Amino acid sequence: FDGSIVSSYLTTRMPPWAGVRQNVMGSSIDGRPVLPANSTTLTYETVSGTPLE
Amino acid sequence: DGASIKFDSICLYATFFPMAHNTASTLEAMLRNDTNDQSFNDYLSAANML
Repeated sequence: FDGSIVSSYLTTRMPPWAGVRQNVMGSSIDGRPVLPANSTTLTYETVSGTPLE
Repeated sequence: DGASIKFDSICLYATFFPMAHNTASTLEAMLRNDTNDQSFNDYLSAANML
């Protein structure tokens, strides 16, 4: 048991993008493979590629 | 000796100025004058014979 509760502590505002509440990739935006919602690999442009024209 | 290149979409990237609606038309008319026009050349604008 912990100090947290049902009708709990209020948060000062509510956070603007989608991702303040997740940590899941399997459900992402039109992709098969996607990098996780919290990982180190996500902070740098991992450019996906293949030959175009 | 075996090398390739291919590309598609090329974009323009203007980084001019966040200007006024007021001063723009005023500054335009001075350069729109028949007397003052944008002069441009090179330090070496010379023709070569090969």
